[PDB]
Amino acid sequence: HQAISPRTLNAWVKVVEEKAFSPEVIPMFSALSEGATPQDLNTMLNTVGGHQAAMQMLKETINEEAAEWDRVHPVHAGPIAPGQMREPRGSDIAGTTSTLQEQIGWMTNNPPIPVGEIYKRWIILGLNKIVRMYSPTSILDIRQGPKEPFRDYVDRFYKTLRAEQASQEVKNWMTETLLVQNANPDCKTILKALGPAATLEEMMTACQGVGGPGHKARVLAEAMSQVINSA
Amino acid sequence: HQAISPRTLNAWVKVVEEKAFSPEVIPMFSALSEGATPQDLNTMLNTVGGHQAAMQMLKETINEEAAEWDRVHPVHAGPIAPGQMREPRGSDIAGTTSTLQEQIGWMTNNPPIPVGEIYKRWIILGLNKIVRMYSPTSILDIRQGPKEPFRDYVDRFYKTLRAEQASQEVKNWMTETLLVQNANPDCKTILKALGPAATLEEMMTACQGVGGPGHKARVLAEAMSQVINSA
Amino acid sequence: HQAISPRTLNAWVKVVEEKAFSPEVIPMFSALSEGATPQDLNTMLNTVGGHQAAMQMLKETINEEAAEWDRVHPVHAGPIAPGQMREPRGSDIAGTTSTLQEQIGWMTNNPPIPVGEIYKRWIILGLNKIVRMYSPTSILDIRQGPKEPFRDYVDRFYKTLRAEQASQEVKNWMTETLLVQNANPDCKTILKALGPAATLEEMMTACQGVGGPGHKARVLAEAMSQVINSA
Amino acid sequence: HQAISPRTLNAWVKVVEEKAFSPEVIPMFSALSEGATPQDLNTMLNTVGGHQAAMQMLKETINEEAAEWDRVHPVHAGPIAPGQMREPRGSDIAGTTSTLQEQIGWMTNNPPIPVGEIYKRWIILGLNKIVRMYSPTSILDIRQGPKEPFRDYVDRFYKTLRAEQASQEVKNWMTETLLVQNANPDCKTILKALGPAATLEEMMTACQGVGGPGHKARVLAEAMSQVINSA
Amino acid sequence: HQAISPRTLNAWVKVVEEKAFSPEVIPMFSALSEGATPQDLNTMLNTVGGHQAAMQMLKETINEEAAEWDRVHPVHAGPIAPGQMREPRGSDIAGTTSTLQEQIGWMTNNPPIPVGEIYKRWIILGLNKIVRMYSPTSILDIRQGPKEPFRDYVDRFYKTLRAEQASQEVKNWMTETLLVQNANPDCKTILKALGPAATLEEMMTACQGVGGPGHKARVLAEAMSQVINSA
Ligand SMILES: O=P(O)(O)O[C@H]1[C@H](OP(=O)(O)O)[C@@H](OP(=O)(O)O)[C@H](OP(=O)(O)O)[C@@H](OP(=O)(O)O)[C@H]1OP(=O)(O)O
Repeated sequence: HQAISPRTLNAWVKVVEEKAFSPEVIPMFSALSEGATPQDLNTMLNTVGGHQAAMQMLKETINEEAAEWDRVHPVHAGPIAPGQMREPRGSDIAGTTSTLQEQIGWMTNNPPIPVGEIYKRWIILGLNKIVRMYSPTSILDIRQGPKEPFRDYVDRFYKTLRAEQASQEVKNWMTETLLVQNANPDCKTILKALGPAATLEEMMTACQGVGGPGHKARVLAEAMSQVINSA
Repeated sequence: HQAISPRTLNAWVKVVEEKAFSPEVIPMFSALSEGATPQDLNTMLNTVGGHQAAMQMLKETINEEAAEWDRVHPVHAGPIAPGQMREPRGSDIAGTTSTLQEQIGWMTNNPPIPVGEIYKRWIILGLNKIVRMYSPTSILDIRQGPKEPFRDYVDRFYKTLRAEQASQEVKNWMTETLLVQNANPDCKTILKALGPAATLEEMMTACQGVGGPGHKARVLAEAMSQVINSA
Repeated sequence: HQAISPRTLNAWVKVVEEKAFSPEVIPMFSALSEGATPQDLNTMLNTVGGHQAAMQMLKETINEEAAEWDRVHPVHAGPIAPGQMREPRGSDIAGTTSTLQEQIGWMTNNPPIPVGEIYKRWIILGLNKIVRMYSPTSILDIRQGPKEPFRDYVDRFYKTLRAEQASQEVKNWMTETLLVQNANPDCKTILKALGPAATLEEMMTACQGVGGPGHKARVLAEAMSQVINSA
Repeated sequence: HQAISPRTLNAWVKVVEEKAFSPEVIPMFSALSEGATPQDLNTMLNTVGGHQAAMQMLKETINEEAAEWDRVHPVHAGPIAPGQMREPRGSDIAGTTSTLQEQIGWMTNNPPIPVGEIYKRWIILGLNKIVRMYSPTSILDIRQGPKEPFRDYVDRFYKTLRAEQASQEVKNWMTETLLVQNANPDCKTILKALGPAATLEEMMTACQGVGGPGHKARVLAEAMSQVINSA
Repeated sequence: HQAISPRTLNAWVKVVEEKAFSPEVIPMFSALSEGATPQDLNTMLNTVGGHQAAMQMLKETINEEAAEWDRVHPVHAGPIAPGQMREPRGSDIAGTTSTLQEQIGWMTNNPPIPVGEIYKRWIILGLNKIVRMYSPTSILDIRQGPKEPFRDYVDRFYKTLRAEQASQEVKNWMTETLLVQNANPDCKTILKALGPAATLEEMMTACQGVGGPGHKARVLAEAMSQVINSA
């Protein structure tokens, strides 16, 4: 038995966190899981932080693969044998309903049953599906909607920034730069009307009125003022 | 067995209520629960008042750690009569399906199984996740939305006040200082138009028409008249 | 032997990377290494990515502590074969010249020798020294010197960016918003006159002459012309 | 023993030279070394031409992995002569202190010790580190410093060209189109005034005085004359 | 054996940290180490924090004294097993190659060998040399060089402040009242023009160009304009 080492698992986690789910994660995984048991592969998968939608898609793909294996490979009545090794099922290959001893026995039996390799193939199918379909979210993509309240936008921005992979200084710089930048024009003009030294609460109070009756009437009157004056 | 004392439990409760879930709770916990059985740790956790979201995240982390323990650690189906002590499961370490005597036996038998230490590590992981992800709400954060009715804002304000950790006089001071200050400009203009001695019912009646047809027509007409008289 | 779990080790790594070496790492380490062997502690220390200066200072502190332990504690001349084990030394406590079985034997023998606890104390002393003395480097701190060539500053910036913990999109935004901003005034004037659409190669070509005879003559002539025109 | 074929090894060398150390080298390496002994992997690594810094980082990563393997895996005191082989160490897995026969015995014995697979994992970790941190040098990146003498820049350019992978005609075209282009403005002015037919010796003679007292005085006088004539 | 008490050792540490290495440390040391073994003397010396240069000079003096003792005192060839002990050497007196039991036996045997007294004399000679030749560094002595970049001076200032023995509030006050004051005139002019409310990053940005072509040209132009206007 050669269980996955802390350095290898950490390298896998850093690869996933640095490349998000770019295609380059597919080779790295295959390179960091050679000879791995299904338990080691499950440890690799469960240690990933974030990307909950991607892991959900991966779990769905693994479940479909296990169901297909169960369909194609029938169960046996289970007669006793001198070796008495039960035939693995989809859950056994996925490691959900099997122990490390059972996986090792299957992998080192004669003839061998490479449950680890089948599970790797399932995980690679899921990873390819993730690469095709999943697009990671970023603090750079958090923009205020045309009618979204400024408080809701600030809450979304801070929720995304809390899960962002960056240092605290970088996160403070992101707050100083992108929050006002990615606001909608109605709130952005008010924010620019305020000084650059305004604290968060002052911006919240300033934009608390955007989309209300008073602000709507004020902007409508300001727009009509130009057309009246030009006439 | 030195169970947790009422003084230590009370001190933990005050630490949680005073520092919300700032990083400072992690040392205090580690200092107030050394040598504690999983039952004592559960008693410490369940005594926390409020912070239901943080408690939910902590429970999710604890369940994840227990599931990972169950996955990695196999369960033997053969009972042994000499030294009859079952191997703890994840829920047994978490104290959900284990008794105090069983936890003491695990913490005392040779070789020791530090169920309390493992549970404490799981709780610390959950607390670190809470510190990273959880932001407690305060009465200072209850602001009226631009399109939110004043009655709904008042209901939210009083619901948050009822859960605020403060004395009654402080709560009345917050009611008299923050309810009008943290309202949207459309309602705040009407509230300032009313006298400072206006009651809650008068304040609600005055703002009952904000966002309605009459109030919107009135503000639009006021803005139009201002810009027309400017010309 | 309750060896450190993959999730605990990964959580330690993320704590170190997220908090750099702020004091908050000290409570986490103590909470994540309770009951750990010197081998486990060395595994936690060796898995830290980056912060080479901090790890060097930690290793120096550990070496001083081991040397002091060796100075205070003398060796024994005659080994006791029956029912006795070798007395640990500084390197044995630090795990450099010790095996996991020997460490477990020391912690399990009566009377116990808490080699893990002594090593934890040494590591905490080193971590406190790091917190006092070490300041991490950031991409935000990379600024062009008054006389530094623009190529050298760009090389330093890109090295720090490659070492930075961030997503690729965030790194691209960092390059787009930090490289020109943190340049010196002599290069910043040319970069701003070049336009926002300029590429990196165009920017380096435009600043290739800053500090050369022609650039110095040109800026001196501009200043002289201004002061003569004022006269 | 399926030793690496000359065509496979040459294809690996061409992959490394063509792609530098882009991520694409990782899938190819794993594809070209599957089933390889540590000796074959060492032959693959040692045949790489150039990229001395990248090979140094790879060797450092391999050394760290071997040291960690030695730390985790203790040695055995008493050798077993009948029907047993020496347990591999970090250097044995890396192939530094191991022979091909011992490697084949390890990957063939029951239970197998996949020394080739472990060494492949270490090399893949090093390659990932290279991909993250290493940027290859190119003749296109050789530029004259603002105060660098033209002779030194020409020497650097010709050294890089000698190290460049290109045909002799292509290298001549690079000399004819890149040396003058990537010179600093002070030298570029003189080179352009010299004419396209100027030889290398003529260009180096013409720029021999850039940065000297006479050249600086002349350029300062030209700028001063321009600004005085404007007045 | 009257080993040095924790209060005595801590008092010695406070004496060194308060008086730096003024002559006053010599009477205190002799008063705080009377009757001490070489081990206690080494514990007193090694616990001193900071003053690395002074400790280096002290160790050099101790090594010189040990070498002179070894030169003057020859070794003995034939050991005397019954009723005799090894004759101390220079390193034995210094405690480097001696154990506490041997030191006590030397200071107790008849005739006594005052290894503690000899080592005290050596340490006193080293301390006298330190008082004569060593001057401690202070945050008050950190000044910007006439040509030193402002960033380098800020880095030196913050390193010295981190190494300074003061409270955090005192360190903040030192930063607020010493950084600008001890800057060179070229940077001080810009810092004063920036205003007292300027932040550290703003101050570094404002002084990023001092010593560059533009700043030199501008100051030369200002001086030239002044003298021309006088004419
Ligand atoms: O606030 P209400 O009195 O109930 O009227 C609203 C309002 O239209 P007006 O302010 O022009 O009267 C909305 O404007 P927004 O707040 O969304 O900007 C509009 O929504 P849209 O202009 O975006 O479509 C919506 O619907 P609609 O104009 O289609 O009628 C309309 O609702 P009602 O007049 O039906 O109540």
